[PDB]
Amino acid sequence: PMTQSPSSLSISVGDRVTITCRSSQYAAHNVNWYQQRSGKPPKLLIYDTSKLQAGVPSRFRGGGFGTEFTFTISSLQPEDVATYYCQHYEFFGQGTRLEIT
Amino acid sequence: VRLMQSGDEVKKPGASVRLSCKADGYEFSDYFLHWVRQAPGQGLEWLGFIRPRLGSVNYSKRFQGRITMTRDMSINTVYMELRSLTSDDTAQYYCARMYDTDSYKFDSWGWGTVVIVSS
Amino acid sequence: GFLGAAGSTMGAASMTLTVQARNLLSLLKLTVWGIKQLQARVLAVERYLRDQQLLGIWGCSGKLICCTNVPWNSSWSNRNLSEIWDNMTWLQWDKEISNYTQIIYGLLEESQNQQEKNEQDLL
Amino acid sequence: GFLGAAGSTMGAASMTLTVQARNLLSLLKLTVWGIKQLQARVLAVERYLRDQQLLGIWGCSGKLICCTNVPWNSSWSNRNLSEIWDNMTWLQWDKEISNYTQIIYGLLEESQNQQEKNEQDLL
Amino acid sequence: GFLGAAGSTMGAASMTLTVQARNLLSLLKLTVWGIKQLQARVLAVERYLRDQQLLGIWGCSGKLICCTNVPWNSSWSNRNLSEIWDNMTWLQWDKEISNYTQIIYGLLEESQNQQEKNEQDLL
Amino acid sequence: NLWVTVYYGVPVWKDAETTLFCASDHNVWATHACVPTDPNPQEIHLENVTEEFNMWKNNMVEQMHTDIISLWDQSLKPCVKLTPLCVTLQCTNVTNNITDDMRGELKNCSFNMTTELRDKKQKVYSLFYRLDVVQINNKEYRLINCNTSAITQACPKVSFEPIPIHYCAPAGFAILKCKDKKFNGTGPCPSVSTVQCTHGIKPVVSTQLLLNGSLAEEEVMIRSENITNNAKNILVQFNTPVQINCTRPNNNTRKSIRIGPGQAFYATGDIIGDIRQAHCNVSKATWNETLGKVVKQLRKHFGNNTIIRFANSSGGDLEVTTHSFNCGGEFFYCNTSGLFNSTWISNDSITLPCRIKQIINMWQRIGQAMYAPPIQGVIRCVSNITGLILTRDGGSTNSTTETFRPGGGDMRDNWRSELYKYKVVKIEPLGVAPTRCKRR
Amino acid sequence: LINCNTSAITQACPKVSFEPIPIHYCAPAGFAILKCKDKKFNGTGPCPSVSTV
Amino acid sequence: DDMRGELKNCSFNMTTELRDKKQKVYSLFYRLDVVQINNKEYR
Ligand SMILES: *[C@@H]1O[C@H](CO)[C@@H](O[C@@H]2O[C@H](CO)[C@@H](O[C@@H]3O[C@H](CO[C@H]4O[C@H](CO)[C@@H](O)[C@H](O)[C@@H]4O)[C@@H](O)[C@H](O[C@H]4O[C@H](CO)[C@@H](O)[C@H](O)[C@@H]4O[C@H]4O[C@H](CO)[C@@H](O)[C@H](O)[C@@H]4O)[C@@H]3O)[C@H](O)[C@H]2NC(C)=O)[C@H](O)[C@H]1NC(C)=O
Ligand SMILES: *[C@@H]1O[C@H](CO)[C@@H](O[C@@H]2O[C@H](CO)[C@@H](O[C@@H]3O[C@H](CO[C@H]4O[C@H](CO)[C@@H](O)[C@H](O)[C@@H]4O)[C@@H](O)[C@H](O[C@H]4O[C@H](CO)[C@@H](O)[C@H](O)[C@@H]4O)[C@@H]3O)[C@H](O)[C@H]2NC(C)=O)[C@H](O)[C@H]1NC(C)=O
Ligand SMILES: *[C@@H]1O[C@H](CO)[C@@H](O[C@@H]2O[C@H](CO)[C@@H](O[C@@H]3O[C@H](CO[C@H]4O[C@H](CO)[C@@H](O)[C@H](O)[C@@H]4O)[C@@H](O)[C@H](O)[C@@H]3O)[C@H](O)[C@H]2NC(C)=O)[C@H](O)[C@H]1NC(C)=O
Ligand SMILES: *[C@@H]1O[C@H](CO)[C@@H](O[C@@H]2O[C@H](CO)[C@@H](O[C@@H]3O[C@H](CO)[C@@H](O)[C@H](O)[C@@H]3O)[C@H](O)[C@H]2NC(C)=O)[C@H](O)[C@H]1NC(C)=O
Ligand SMILES: *[C@@H]1O[C@H](CO)[C@@H](O[C@@H]2O[C@H](CO)[C@@H](O)[C@H](O)[C@H]2NC(C)=O)[C@H](O)[C@H]1NC(C)=O
Ligand SMILES: *[C@@H]1O[C@H](CO)[C@@H](O[C@@H]2O[C@H](CO)[C@@H](O)[C@H](O)[C@H]2NC(C)=O)[C@H](O)[C@H]1NC(C)=O
Ligand SMILES: *[C@@H]1O[C@H](CO)[C@@H](O[C@@H]2O[C@H](CO)[C@@H](O)[C@H](O)[C@H]2NC(C)=O)[C@H](O)[C@H]1NC(C)=O
Ligand SMILES: *[C@@H]1O[C@H](CO)[C@@H](O[C@@H]2O[C@H](CO)[C@@H](O)[C@H](O)[C@H]2NC(C)=O)[C@H](O)[C@H]1NC(C)=O
Ligand SMILES: *[C@@H]1O[C@H](CO)[C@@H](O[C@@H]2O[C@H](CO)[C@@H](O)[C@H](O)[C@H]2NC(C)=O)[C@H](O)[C@H]1NC(C)=O
Ligand SMILES: *[C@@H]1O[C@H](CO)[C@@H](O[C@@H]2O[C@H](CO)[C@@H](O)[C@H](O)[C@H]2NC(C)=O)[C@H](O)[C@H]1NC(C)=O
Ligand SMILES: *[C@@H]1O[C@H](CO)[C@@H](O[C@@H]2O[C@H](CO)[C@@H](O)[C@H](O)[C@H]2NC(C)=O)[C@H](O)[C@H]1NC(C)=O
Ligand SMILES: *[C@@H]1O[C@H](CO)[C@@H](O)[C@H](O)[C@H]1NC(C)=O
Ligand SMILES: *[C@@H]1O[C@H](CO)[C@@H](O)[C@H](O)[C@H]1NC(C)=O
Ligand SMILES: *[C@@H]1O[C@H](CO)[C@@H](O)[C@H](O)[C@H]1NC(C)=O
Ligand SMILES: *[C@@H]1O[C@H](CO)[C@@H](O)[C@H](O)[C@H]1NC(C)=O
Ligand SMILES: *[C@@H]1O[C@H](CO)[C@@H](O)[C@H](O)[C@H]1NC(C)=O
Ligand SMILES: *[C@@H]1O[C@H](CO)[C@@H](O)[C@H](O)[C@H]1NC(C)=O
Repeated sequence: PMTQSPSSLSISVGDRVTITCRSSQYAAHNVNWYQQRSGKPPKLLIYDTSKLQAGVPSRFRGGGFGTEFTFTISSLQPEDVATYYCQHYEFFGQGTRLEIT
Repeated sequence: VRLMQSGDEVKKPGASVRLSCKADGYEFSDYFLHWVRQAPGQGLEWLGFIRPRLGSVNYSKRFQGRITMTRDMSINTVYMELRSLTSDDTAQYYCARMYDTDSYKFDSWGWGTVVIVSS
Repeated sequence: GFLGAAGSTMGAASMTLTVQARNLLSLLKLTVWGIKQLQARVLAVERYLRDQQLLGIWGCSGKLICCTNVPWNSSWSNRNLSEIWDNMTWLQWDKEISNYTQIIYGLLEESQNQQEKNEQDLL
Repeated sequence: GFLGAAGSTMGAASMTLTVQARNLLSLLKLTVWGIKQLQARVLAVERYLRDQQLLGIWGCSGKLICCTNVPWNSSWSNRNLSEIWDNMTWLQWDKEISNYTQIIYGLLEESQNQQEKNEQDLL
Repeated sequence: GFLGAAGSTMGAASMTLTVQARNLLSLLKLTVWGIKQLQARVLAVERYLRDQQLLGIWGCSGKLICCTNVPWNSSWSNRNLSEIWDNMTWLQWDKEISNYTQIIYGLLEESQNQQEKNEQDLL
Repeated sequence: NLWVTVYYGVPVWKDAETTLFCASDHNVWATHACVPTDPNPQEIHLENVTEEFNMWKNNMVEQMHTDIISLWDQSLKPCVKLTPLCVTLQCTNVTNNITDDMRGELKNCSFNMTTELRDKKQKVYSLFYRLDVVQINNKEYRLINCNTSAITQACPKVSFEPIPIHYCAPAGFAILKCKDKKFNGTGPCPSVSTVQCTHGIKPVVSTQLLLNGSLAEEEVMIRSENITNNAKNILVQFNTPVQINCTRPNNNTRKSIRIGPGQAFYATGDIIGDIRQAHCNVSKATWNETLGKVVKQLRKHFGNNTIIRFANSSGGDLEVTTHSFNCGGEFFYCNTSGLFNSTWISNDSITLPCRIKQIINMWQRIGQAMYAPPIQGVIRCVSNITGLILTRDGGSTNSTTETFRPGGGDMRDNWRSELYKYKVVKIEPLGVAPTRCKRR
Repeated sequence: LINCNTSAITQACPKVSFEPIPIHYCAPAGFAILKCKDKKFNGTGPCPSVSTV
Repeated sequence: DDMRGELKNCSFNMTTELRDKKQKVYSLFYRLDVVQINNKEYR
């Protein structure tokens, strides 16, 4: 299972954000990140913690290989307000809510 | 690739609900289909997946016995039936499509079907 | 590159040969395209093998430029060497020797055999 | 036997080459197995022919070990000869030089052509 | 012409070899005759390639008559050279030696490799 | 002074893909068309070599799958198309000498066929298993694969027995075999041996239990691309074989029907004697010992103190819910709930009631059915369960128990248990190396 | 029709001709065909007069 | 006015998946794909 942290954080537009994804079992690189807009179905941005799915802007990036994974969006935008979910195999993680300060 | 689900449902406690998920735009034999439920204000939870190729299923240990997934190749749909509904099953159920067996990649998700279980 | 010296002078064309020598050779489903590809591969292989066999019969295998001990009858060509190698290319040279080529090959192989036998006599 | 010296030292592996050199080449019914056998035969023939053509372009046809006149830029490999030929085999050698092969090949053929022309000048 | 010296003496047959050496190699529709022709072409190509590979392994590529440094055990044949090369042809010669061929071939290749290594030592 | 030197024949290879032909020592698989393998196979052991094998990314398995499908199609092509059979059958239930386990499983269906004459009909009866007929709303039934695919009768002179086939790479290619007896299936293999042909792989078609396979040597092996992943089948290879006895006690009689010029349809006549359910028998003690051995080698990836539970298949078609196989010319679908009904915490035979189908939709291809003709007499079979194809249930609740249920269906997993140790490589006999020599 | 209970009849195709056109069986390269020119050759045994073709 | 009679609503009997049962089904055929036989009868 995942221990994605923090629960939420207030971030100004254009600021760099980081979301740790401390896992409980060896996940290697098979960790993906989903962006769920409020109400809309979740949308997948990063798979294998490095590669970027087509149609997703390059501002999104990921890292980590062991039991710790990081998610960064570099320059935040008003359309980046959503919830972000870790996903190793079947298990998802507690979401991270982005709030504009 | 488009995955259109069924219509928002309301069931009494103890009843069984059969959600559907029609998939089009891709060959309905190569990619597994998962059912991911989300409680209101809670994180995503995985229910189980089905291989449309031969109907092989694999359910989560929490929802095992109460859930059963089938497929219709001609109609091109995946059906999920949940039995013995209780109060906390009020949720939005999604059907995702795994791209590759390794590195579970839920490319396309359905619109969502809220099942409301209440008296 | 390939066939670049086609219009170049006889000597300059003879200077470069590897660039157009490598390109003489380079699942299976029996569809329309698969059978055509198989025929193309077999044809290329057999043409290269025929050319190499002709080269090796004359004792010139592995040599792009190989000399021979056979004489050259003046009937084949009375043109001087300077104009042949300085004001003329390989195409018209083949054109004005073509019908003679067929006999020269024979002389070639004969000489080789004789030479080979001579070697077996000397060594 | 075949590929027996794969883990053996560079010099020892270079000593024995015929045992793994013979095995590089060795009715028709259009069934599932027949087409596979035909493809296998054609593939083996064309691979052997490509290898022999590359050998013969560099003036090394018929020679398992052939020397060349081109220089070796130290950027390709700075490792000493003793450790190369005494504490290491051919596989890891191929891995570290696989990216400089093409240019080397070109140099090879160029020298041969130059070398060939020189005999045509001298002989 | 082709195979004309089959009944001729060993020396006379050895004198002429090119005439029966050239003839060792010389759209697609998968009909009966098309598939038979494709099989024939592939078979001829692979047989010629096998023969040339065997010749080149022994360091005799491009030479119809090639000598070797390996010894000849008297158990293979005690017949004198004069009668072998003057009162008998190639067929019955092949009949009485066909069961010593393989080992001979091995000796051949071994010598070549040794010789090649010696050359790499000397040059 | 140092210069280049080219060596031909150096032992250098790179992983590649090519066509591997067949060698063997009528049949559906064209074993006769295969080249004769050498009586004494030649295998060269390699010293001090490490190669990275990957059974799940192997290409030889895909080529084998394609070859088996192609052989099946080419064996089914020149034989009787059963399009006239897709007609309204008037069926009853057979009740003459049927036990309690086969109540209504067979149907006595009488129907009109075209005879050898175009303008004349023919009222003929036959016996169809309940799985091969669907009701239309004596009653009216129709063959199950009449609204999806065209049935081609399995051709009576061909045999389905898996004759071993050797996959030989062409000249210029070699096959590296991983002789390491502790090779889990994905990673470096210290002990690599070069070969030209495979060890006579039997094209055995089965779903839940690997039959007549190649066994491990040292202990039972658990292979999986990702044990943590729940979408990856877990292959289990036994070190000792577990015998399974298969039987169809019915004494079937084959009856020929002329449905056209030359074309003949082989139906099931009246069964002579007593009608009894086809069944399997596996030694209880041997199966329990093998399951214990599997659990012992299965706790390594999940740690000690964990509960290992084997339950039956969770759902799907009849191919994945039941152990499906083919022997004696007949296809059995055996309910293996008795085998996987155990929990493990840190003479008697398990009898499996099997069902028989004649409309076989092999290779999960919707559009090409297949009618296996009845086999005369009583069919008995003896096989070894070489391995299992398990699947781990997903999710993670408070309990630490793990439940493994039989899987299958994808024959690539079936043929990956024989090609796991093999890899195909292309030789690169040209190599450049420093030397102090120059041409004169 | 006599062949209605044993085989399926395929009509002989009207544009094709059954006249036997002579065909020459040529061996591939690397092979030869020995023809026995002995005019008293009964069919099984040695042939003193052999000609390659 | 430009497509007066160019399309034909043709109803006809087809064999169904069952050999002994028929099926009365309609379709739309362009005028160039049907010729009259001498609603009317076309083929
Ligand atoms: C794992 O591996 C095992 C062993 O390799 C395998 O078990 C074997 O299965 C095969 C299935 O084909 C069995 O072969 C059949 O055996 C029966 C019985 O054989 C015994 O009895 C006969 C006399 O009745 C003896 O002569 C014989 O030596 C045995 O003692 C045979 O009756 C079968 O013959 C028919 O099929 C052959 C192949 O098609 C034909 O060549 C033969 O002529 C028969 O067909 C014809 O005759 C029929 C009756 O007249 C007729 O109805 C047909 O239409 C046709 O005209 C066949 O040989 C073999 O015995 C099994 N061996 C053991 C030890 O059990 C497992 O199946 C395998 N598991 C898998 C693959 O999952
Ligand atoms: C793996 O192992 C499990 C072990 O339980 C099997 O589950 C059993 O499957 C059988 C076969 O389907 C079930 O038997 C059927 O029961 C039906 C009624 O079930 C009701 O009650 C159960 C709880 O007891 C509920 O879960 C269920 O939803 C129903 O409310 C009957 O209607 C069926 O009758 C049919 O067969 C009989 C046979 O004689 C005929 O007479 C009838 O006319 C009709 O055709 C049938 O009896 C059984 O209930 C299941 N058990 C449980 C606990 O659920 C799995 O099937 C097995 N999976 C495999 C082998 O793949
Ligand atoms: C089958 O055998 C394989 C080889 O033994 C197994 O692969 C190894 O599995 C172990 C345990 O699962 C892994 O150990 C972990 O290693 C990481 C560090 O990762 C290292 O390897 C990766 C490979 O990409 C590399 O990129 C990193 O830089 C590291 O060098 C540790 O952080 C963990 O704590 C743990 O020790 C091995 O990494 C892994 N190796 C390889 C090459 O995959 C495989 O798991 C076996 N499969 C089964 C089903 O048993
Ligand atoms: C070919 O014919 C078969 C048999 O008639 C078809 O399978 C059947 O398809 C129907 C739907 O058209 C299924 O009905 C459904 O049953 C479920 C319960 O299982 C019920 O909840 C639904 O409301 C619906 O009524 C039926 O179950 C199914 N039968 C089997 C044995 O699978 C098949 O679809 C046809 N092929 C086609 C149309 O391409
Ligand atoms: C299946 O049904 C057929 C036809 O009803 C049975 O065959 C006939 O059974 C009657 C019984 O009175 C006999 O008189 C006939 O001689 C049988 N043959 C024919 C061609 O009519 C057959 O016995 C049934 N099979 C069962 C019940 O297993
Ligand atoms: C075979 O065809 C015959 C003739 O079409 C069927 O017999 C008819 O069945 C219908 C429906 O029950 C009756 O209305 C007719 O009176 C019957 N005619 C005759 C001459 O019997 C017969 O049922 C068909 N066979 C089967 C098994 O259905
Ligand atoms: C499979 O096992 C069953 C049960 O152990 C065997 O059933 C017995 O079979 C014998 C032989 O016909 C009968 O005399 C007994 O009455 C049967 N007993 C029961 C309880 O069924 C069966 O023979 C075995 N068959 C195979 C092929 O292994
Ligand atoms: C499966 O069947 C085989 C025989 O087909 C059984 O093994 C033989 O059993 C007989 C009878 O006791 C012995 O005489 C033989 O010594 C046994 N071994 C053989 C023939 O190799 C076997 O026990 C059965 N397995 C089951 C029922 O699980
Ligand atoms: C597979 O076999 C198991 C046990 O051998 C069957 O389970 C029994 O099914 C019957 C039929 O409904 C029930 O009456 C019993 O209560 C069940 N017992 C147990 C322990 O599960 C199962 O139904 C079979 N599955 C099939 C035939 O599809
Ligand atoms: C072509 O003709 C068919 C005749 O069946 C028309 O389809 C029917 O039209 C009637 C009109 O009253 C409807 O009641 C039916 O429901 C229709 N369907 C069937 C199956 O009968 C069809 O509309 C015509 N198409 C045209 C004129 O474009
Ligand atoms: C489909 O077949 C039916 C029956 O063969 C046709 O209906 C018949 O039409 C003829 C011609 O007018 C009548 O004499 C019969 O009385 C009709 N029989 C029945 C049962 O209706 C029908 O016309 C066919 N369909 C089409 C489109 O031609
Ligand atoms: C899954 O397997 C692949 C290939 O063997 C490997 O690269 C990856 O690290 C594995 N992941 C886990 C979580 O075991
Ligand atoms: C025939 O068997 C079926 C089950 O396949 C059953 O539903 C039906 O009632 C039976 N009819 C009888 C016994 O008359
Ligand atoms: C699990 O227990 C076995 C003994 O049954 C032991 O050999 C092994 O080291 C244990 N594994 C652990 C403690 O991780
Ligand atoms: C099956 O029936 C045939 C013919 O009656 C008989 O010869 C044979 O012995 C029977 N087999 C069994 C196992 O009863
Ligand atoms: C596998 O089964 C066959 C046939 O029953 C048998 O001959 C063979 O010995 C079995 N395998 C082993 C390892 O015993
Ligand atoms: C139907 O259309 C055709 C032209 O395709 C025409 O000749 C005929 O008169 C029309 N029949 C009517 C309008 O009744």
